[PDB]
Amino acid sequence: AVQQRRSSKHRRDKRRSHDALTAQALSVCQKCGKKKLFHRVCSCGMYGDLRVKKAY
Amino acid sequence: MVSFMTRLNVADNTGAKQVGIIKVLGSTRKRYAFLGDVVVVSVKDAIPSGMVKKGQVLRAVIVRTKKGQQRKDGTHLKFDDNACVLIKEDKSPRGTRIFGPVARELRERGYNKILSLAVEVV
Amino acid sequence: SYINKPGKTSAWRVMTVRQQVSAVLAYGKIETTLKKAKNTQKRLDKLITLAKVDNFNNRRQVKKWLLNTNLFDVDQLMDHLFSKVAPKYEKTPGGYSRVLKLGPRRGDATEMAILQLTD
Amino acid sequence: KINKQALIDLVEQKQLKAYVPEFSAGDEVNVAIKLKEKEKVRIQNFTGTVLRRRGKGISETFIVRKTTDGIPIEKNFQIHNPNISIELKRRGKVRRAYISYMRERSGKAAKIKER
Amino acid sequence: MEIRGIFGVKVGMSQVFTTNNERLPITVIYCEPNQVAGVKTEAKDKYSATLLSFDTVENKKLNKPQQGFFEKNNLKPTKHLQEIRNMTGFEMGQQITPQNLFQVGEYVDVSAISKGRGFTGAIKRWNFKIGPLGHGAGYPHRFQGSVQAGRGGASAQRVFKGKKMSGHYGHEKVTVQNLRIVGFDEANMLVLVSGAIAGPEGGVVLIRTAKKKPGVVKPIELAVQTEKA
RNA sequence: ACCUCGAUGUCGACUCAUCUCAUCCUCGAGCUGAAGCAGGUUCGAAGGGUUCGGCUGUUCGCCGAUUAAAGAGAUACGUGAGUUGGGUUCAAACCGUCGUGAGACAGGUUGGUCCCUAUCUAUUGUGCCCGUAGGAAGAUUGAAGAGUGUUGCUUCUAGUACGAGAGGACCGAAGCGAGGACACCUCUUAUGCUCCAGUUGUAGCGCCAGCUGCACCGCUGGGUAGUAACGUGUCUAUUAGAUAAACGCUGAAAGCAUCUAAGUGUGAAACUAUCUCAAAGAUUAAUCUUCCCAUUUCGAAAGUAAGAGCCGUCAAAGACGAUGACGUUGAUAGGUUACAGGUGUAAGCAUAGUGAUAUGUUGAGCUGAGUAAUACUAAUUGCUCGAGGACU
RNA sequence: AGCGAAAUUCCUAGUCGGGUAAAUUCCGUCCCGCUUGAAUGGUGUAACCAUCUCUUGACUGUCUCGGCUAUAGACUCGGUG
RNA sequence: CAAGGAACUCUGCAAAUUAACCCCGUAAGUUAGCGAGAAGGGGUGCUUAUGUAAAAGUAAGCCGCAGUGAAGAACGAGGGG
Ligand SMILES: [K+]
Ligand SMILES: [Mg+2]
Ligand SMILES: [Mg+2]
Ligand SMILES: [Mg+2]
Ligand SMILES: [Mg+2]
Ligand SMILES: [Mg+2]
Ligand SMILES: [Zn+2]
Repeated sequence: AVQQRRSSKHRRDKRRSHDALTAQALSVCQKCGKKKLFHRVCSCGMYGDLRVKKAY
Repeated sequence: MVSFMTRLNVADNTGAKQVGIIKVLGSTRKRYAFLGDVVVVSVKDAIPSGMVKKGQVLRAVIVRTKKGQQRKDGTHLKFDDNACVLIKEDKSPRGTRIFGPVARELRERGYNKILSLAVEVV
Repeated sequence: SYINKPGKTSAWRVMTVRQQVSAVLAYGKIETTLKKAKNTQKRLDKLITLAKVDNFNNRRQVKKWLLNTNLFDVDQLMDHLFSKVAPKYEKTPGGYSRVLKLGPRRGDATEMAILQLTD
Repeated sequence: KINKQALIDLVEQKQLKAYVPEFSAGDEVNVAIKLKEKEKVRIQNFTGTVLRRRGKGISETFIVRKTTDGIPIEKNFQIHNPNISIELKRRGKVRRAYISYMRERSGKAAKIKER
Repeated sequence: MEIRGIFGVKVGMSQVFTTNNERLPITVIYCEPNQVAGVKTEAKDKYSATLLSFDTVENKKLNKPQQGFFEKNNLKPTKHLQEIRNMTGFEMGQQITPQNLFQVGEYVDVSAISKGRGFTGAIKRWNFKIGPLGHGAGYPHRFQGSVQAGRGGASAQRVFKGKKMSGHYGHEKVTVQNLRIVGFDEANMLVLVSGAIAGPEGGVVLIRTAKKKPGVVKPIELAVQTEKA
């Protein structure tokens, strides 16, 4: 099944309205400073005041 | 659930060893006969000294079913082979003697004759 | 379509569980996918709880799961478990392990998670 | 507020029988039935071997398989049912909990009794 | 009319034996006493109804406008509020129990949010039939039939509004009428209904007086045992 | 022979139906060469229902057995971007017949490739944004709508009325069903791949026993939760208004007769409601209740102590989003503990036995999701959006 | 001669018998063979056939009538496109 | 995948049953070779002793729902062109 008429530059742009991205939530790890995405462990390897990994 | 074209044993003395359902009676698309439903059948094997020859269309009352059915009281009566007795036009069997047990659920529909001739009702 | 890979058959899932529990007991940390980690945790906990009594029946029942690793072989890993890992946890009711979420992977944007176990 | 679903079990204690003898799969019991057409309740006895003993409360059920004139009938009763009474005669040896293989085992297939 | 109603949570299903030599399946419904939270009168609000609050909860786990409504109206806080049309014989601030509404063996109807069955296809949804599988009947053989209405501009040239195709099924309200009530239990604030009640084990279940048979009652007793040894 | 040959796919079946009435049944009424039963025909009525099979490529048909009945038609003689290819009609082959011949024949026969990942519209579901002139949470009315509507058999009324006699009811009540629909899983059943037991083979854990992979999950017997039905409950009633055909009461014009002109009625499965569902995006934007908020120093930009979102744990939900519960003041998932249900007497030990193995410890051990407690692990010592009601 | 509604027969779904509850197909049979027919062979024939055609036992999800499970897709996220 | 078991259908297309080895028994018809693996049935596991030179077999005993325990092994009869 093919298009019978080309979908113009107007209909296409409207479809992509819902394609925009979301800014993912960001938290600031305590025990160092940086913006780790929230509910993860930052590159410190420290999650909260507990150690779960190596230096970076 | 005895269905259309279901060969079911005969449990009387009319010499109709094998009989095949031909049209489950009672309303449109009945498509299933439980205990006590009168069906119309056709004999496909007999014995020479028998009052029904091969090919006659007759009517039958089913007594034993393999699927069985849930009774009102909660007991669930289930047999192992399907049986039918051959009736003649009001309630009365064409056979003098009935073989094997017979399910009670014929009692209220009628066929007080068929239950009486039975060895033992269940 | 027709010819297709065997895929995640139930045997694949259970064998992955066995390999990962062997790996986590051997070293003490795993860096895997989150949604395999939440599934490994259950079997991990069940083993460690089944392993606090040390009769030979428990040895048989745990032999059904473990696999040998580069650090420890299976009959070495059993001794390593029952000597130091299992008795360490003998007083904790449940909660033998943790699964914490790492950053998304560059290859697939999967949710890497670390599985470990500490008192 | 909060539920236990031991309430389901609680309401069923309103009708549970007191004795309810215990019998495993392969046992030979007589289950006496009360029947009431109009009056003078007749007791039809129905003896036979048991097959299955499923049940989880007020809904314990059991299968009884009898043979009349070479024709076998299996009948399923509800244990905690008024209008049914159960007596145990012989207790049989068995390795299974639902002996379905008796649907195709004719005469000379009888459980050895238990000591 | 004088419609009577009550709410509960469906706790599960079992069976119980009665006189008349009959086995009766049962649903068990936990009914905490409710509380009228508003009464609508015919003249004042153009209709009549009674607003019932139920599933009592701690004040903390409750939104602020609702807890303010409850404190101002002198009630116990409740998670749920819903109302029944044409309930009249009641006043404000009163506790209502099922024992005070329904006879021992009379006829009710039950509404409940059904069991969400997922995005399901036409043949399970609309009881349609399945194209034959023998004789090699081509790979789309589980479909909604032909949706045709007319070919060519004269005839129909479209699909009819309100067709029958696949979609969402379950998690929608349904009601079973003329289901009798067997018995009660004041100790557990619990009620027994005949038949099978829509909704999952643990949902919310509304009972109203059946419209088909409003006052009709036919008593049904129980089957106390007399076999002990 | 007017569009279509720079292609509008053609018979029949399957699936799905939809619509018309000139009606097959169900319903109401008249006339009868209508005693009763059963009919014959005409009037109104399209709400619903309107079989299964043999033979045939079949429609059509003939025939069997049913049923209340087995309607006539339309929709590109509906429906191949849904299915099939049996038939017609490609090439191969053959009999009959025609032709000297190549070959031909709505004459027959055997065999013979049916493509498409949907852009718009339509439609079924489910959402995002915005609006509804403060902002949010809840509860409502219901304009405009959708869905369902079929019916028999038995008993009594009563062998009463009717009739000579066979035979035999209207009106009405009760019971049991068939088909169709809505849910549910206590019972019966099918399933049920991280459940239980038996069990073959080979290779491994060094050996025995005991286990693991592999073979349709290796095979077989059971099966929790879930999911469905062949299963079990409920429904397919009832009442009211306005009516068509028909019947009228009074009653004239046309001193009588006359259902109509005024007035006043009876009346059907149709119709409008009653019943089930959904519904204020009904921009004609409704109603009620509660909650929160009034500044700034020159329209700004400050932007809630009410709430919503991101994020995490999730299932009563689930295609993704959405719905719904919970986020340390916590029982949302996982784990642990106790239990249910399911399997059905573990492994090891001792006795008998030459041995397979039986017997006692032992209704034992095991157990995915089930029930309920239990903060041990994971739901962070975070982020954003957002109020001053503009005028009559 | 033989054979004959046939791979040949239009009327023809010929008649009759069997099968079948029911049989435009099937087996046998009669013959106004529209136009059968003797090396473009006729008539029989055991074995054989990925051949055709019909009846039948067992057999089964072909079907009354539809259900459940597991995978790979499908659907969602990241990458190429 | 219960009950039914070819009713769907153009046709039993597809799918299903039998399945190796060992022991009985095996019709009509015919070119007298075949038909025929015809049809139709039974046994199969482990232990002990006997078995012969190994083994098949034999008798007794034991377990299971079932013993080429899984996989890989013919479905068949009758008439016609
Ligand atoms: K053309
Ligand atoms: Mg064009
Ligand atoms: Mg997009
Ligand atoms: Mg194809
Ligand atoms: Mg196609
Ligand atoms: Mg992508
Ligand atoms: Zn840091």
